[PDB]
Amino acid sequence: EYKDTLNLNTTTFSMKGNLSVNEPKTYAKWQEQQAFKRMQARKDNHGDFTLHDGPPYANGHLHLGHALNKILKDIVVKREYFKGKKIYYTPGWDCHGLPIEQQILERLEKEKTSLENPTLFREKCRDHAKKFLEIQKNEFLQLGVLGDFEDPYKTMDFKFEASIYRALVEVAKKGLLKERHKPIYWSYACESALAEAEVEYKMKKSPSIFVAFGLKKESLEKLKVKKASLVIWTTTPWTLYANVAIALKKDAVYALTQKGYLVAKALHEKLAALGVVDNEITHEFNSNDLEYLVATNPLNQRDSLVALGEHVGLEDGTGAVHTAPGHGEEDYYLGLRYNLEVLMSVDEKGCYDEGIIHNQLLDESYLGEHVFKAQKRIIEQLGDSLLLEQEIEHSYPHCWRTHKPVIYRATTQWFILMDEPFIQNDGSQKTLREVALDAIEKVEFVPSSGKNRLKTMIENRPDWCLSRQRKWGVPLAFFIDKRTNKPCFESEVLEHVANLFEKKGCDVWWEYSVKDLLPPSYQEDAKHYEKIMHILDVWFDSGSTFKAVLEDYHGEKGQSPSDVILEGSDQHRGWFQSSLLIGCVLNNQAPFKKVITHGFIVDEKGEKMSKSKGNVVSLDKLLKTHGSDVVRLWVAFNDYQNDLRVSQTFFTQTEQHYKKFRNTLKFLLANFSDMDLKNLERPHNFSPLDHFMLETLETISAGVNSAFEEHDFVKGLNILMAFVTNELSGIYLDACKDSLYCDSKNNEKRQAIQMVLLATASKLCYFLAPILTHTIEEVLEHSQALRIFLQAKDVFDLKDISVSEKLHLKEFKKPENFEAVLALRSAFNEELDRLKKEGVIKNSLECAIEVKEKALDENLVEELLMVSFVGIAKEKLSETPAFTLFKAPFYKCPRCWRFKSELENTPCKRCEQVLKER
Ligand SMILES: [Zn+2]
Repeated sequence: EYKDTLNLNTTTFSMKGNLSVNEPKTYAKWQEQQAFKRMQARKDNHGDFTLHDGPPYANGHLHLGHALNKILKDIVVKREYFKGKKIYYTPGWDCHGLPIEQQILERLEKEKTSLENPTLFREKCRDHAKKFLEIQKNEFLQLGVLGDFEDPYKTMDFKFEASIYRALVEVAKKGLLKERHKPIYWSYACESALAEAEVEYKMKKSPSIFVAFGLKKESLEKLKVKKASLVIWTTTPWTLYANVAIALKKDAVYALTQKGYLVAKALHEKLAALGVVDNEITHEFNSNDLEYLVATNPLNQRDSLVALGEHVGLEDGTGAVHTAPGHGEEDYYLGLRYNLEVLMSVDEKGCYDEGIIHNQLLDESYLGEHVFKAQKRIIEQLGDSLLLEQEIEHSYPHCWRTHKPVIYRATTQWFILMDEPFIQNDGSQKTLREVALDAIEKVEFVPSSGKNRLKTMIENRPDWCLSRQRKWGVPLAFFIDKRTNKPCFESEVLEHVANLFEKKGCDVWWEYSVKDLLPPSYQEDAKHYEKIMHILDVWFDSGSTFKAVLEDYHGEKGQSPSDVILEGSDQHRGWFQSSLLIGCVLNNQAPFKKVITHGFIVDEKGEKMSKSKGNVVSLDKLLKTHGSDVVRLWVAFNDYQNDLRVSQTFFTQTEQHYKKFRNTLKFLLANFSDMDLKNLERPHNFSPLDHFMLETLETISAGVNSAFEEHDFVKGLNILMAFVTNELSGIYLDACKDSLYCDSKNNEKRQAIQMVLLATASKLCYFLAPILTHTIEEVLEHSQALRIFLQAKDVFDLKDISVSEKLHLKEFKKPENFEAVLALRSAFNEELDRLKKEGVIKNSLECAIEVKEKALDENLVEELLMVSFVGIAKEKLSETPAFTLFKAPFYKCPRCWRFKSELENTPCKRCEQVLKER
């Protein structure tokens, strides 16, 4: 055996990643050495790139969805860094979010206690946010992400609270912040108002009842019938107490049945089929003639006005709608239109209050009962007026914080108005809805489809309720002047308070007297002013991050508008929309130029992960099992715009891809490890195969770069993997192994191969660096030749190199064309496959080929087909229109194993010379 006379060609870079052990060391080093600050300080930075982090709640450990999000951000930011830009990426945390306060409250309830002191409760919430911000920060670093994690933004910083308040001041001074009284979403479970982003729709069972309201004697006399009762359909028996009207569709036909029921003619057939009313119609009336008749509520005997409603539908129900201004927004406006009572005797806890007694709306026995709990008894009380009871399922609004169903209560709250013209920064006049719709058209969405989701919501959304009733957050800190009963928006007052918040934070709103909160010049008038104590919607706070982070730091944490924001596609309903709206108030544009979205992490079945469902995979477990580089590759190598399913099969597949990349890098490093570095300084005579590989490398590099530019990491990785698998491994490394292992170290053709391998490794490192950063750091650590060739101490010194310049290639060189020779290779491999099956030969190297097409380069044919001889021999094995195959007319060389030896067990001519080398 001559095995030990070959070139060793080994590298210290290991085939095994040992990721669990090695990655923590890399990430710990990047922290100690301040790699992100070093990236920002890079002297040759050219151009700038800002990614503005949307703030996760400072509560709980990270889940897989957080890791997906931060990994994608990291790939995007690293790509821009390696392109040569100065990067701005300050991660941040939402410290005032409802989860923080809900968690504290649940703990106190679990501990059989409560905390009623505002300053101390706020302190406990801050302490909780501090704890989980640190935990999450360290968990994010364990993913190998780089950003300003040592100087994150935090909504609970006093400066940040002031920035939020100053954003609210801008809204107020532009005339868009106004008090309104109307029914809105009300969470009884947390005694607070809420808006759309705080609601989760869930299917819920409900009573579904048809109720007769008999017309009064005098109305029957006017209509000229003996009996008539309008039938209403409702899923909310709990609001029947607050009925003031029955609304009909204008200019529509109502049918009166033989038994005396009055319903829309258009719905009679359906209603009679349900058994709600009898089948025989006796009279038809126009709704215009029914308006101003009066009926009797069967629940409490009160009058109910027959009214005409705008757009009463005839698709469901009966065409007659029980109208309760206190509990329905459309109902409210109809009530006001007819100057009717707004009956609302349900308290902040969702219970009937003394109003039902005072106004005789409902029996005293209901006092203190929760509206949903009373419904069964209410339905029983309806007696013969209940024509049909069903149970249905419908999509119903739930308070996301408490998971409980919401109700609606007429209440006075603060709103940002959507359809109120305001003065634009350019002097024109537009509503916030108009500005937001204009703004969206100037934003790039990835996927494109995301634009339509947000646009539709902005087209449809109502005024935004800002005021909340809770124990933690930023106060809506304005004074009401008791002399005018209106808010004080005087600049000197607002700036005074904002300044106090900047220095001391918002605890002063609770602790200071009105006098102390006012400027010196108002203190005489302190007695006239009373604090608003409502808390701001935290969706407003987070929608203000652009102002608090990008604008208020004047560019030091990135530009406003940001270049990119990147979050879950559920943020169209959340942070994207709130940030859009606040940006449109302040700047009349979006505070972002581009939105990239990802889907959710789900189980192998595609279902969402829940503790209850038992299908939760912890991030900790995933990372320990596979390592961060594998998890990162799994993100990048998949369709992250849609849901990503966690299963063993998919992780196994990603592991196989990681292995192929790592094994290829190892082979390259091993095979240029012995090259004298003096080769870097000179041109080489490259072979046709060398040139084909370099030209291929250039073509695929352009393709990967294009795919990565459009955030299509799957497309780019498939290009890279095909190049690695097919042209590089399949063709180039197979052809070059004989030279690499068996040629003299002095051999010029070998040195030229090494230079190609060096260029190839260089491009692999550049394109993989955003994704497998730890692994490429490790590559460079193990390869002095790569560090010198790339002029890089470490991964942060990588740049997109010009292989042409680095290899001294000639500008006019005509590209190779390997179509003919590759077609011959394919045909030969097909033939060889068949012969192997027949047991005729075991290896291509056992063969000689005589090619019919004499145009082809014979050295190249030998390399690509891996035969031992090109030309005619004696023992024919097979023939085709293209070529004849024969047994090679030589012995197997004991050293290189090619059939090129004239004598048995004797080194071939090449090998003899290398063995004798002095
Ligand atoms: Zn040999």
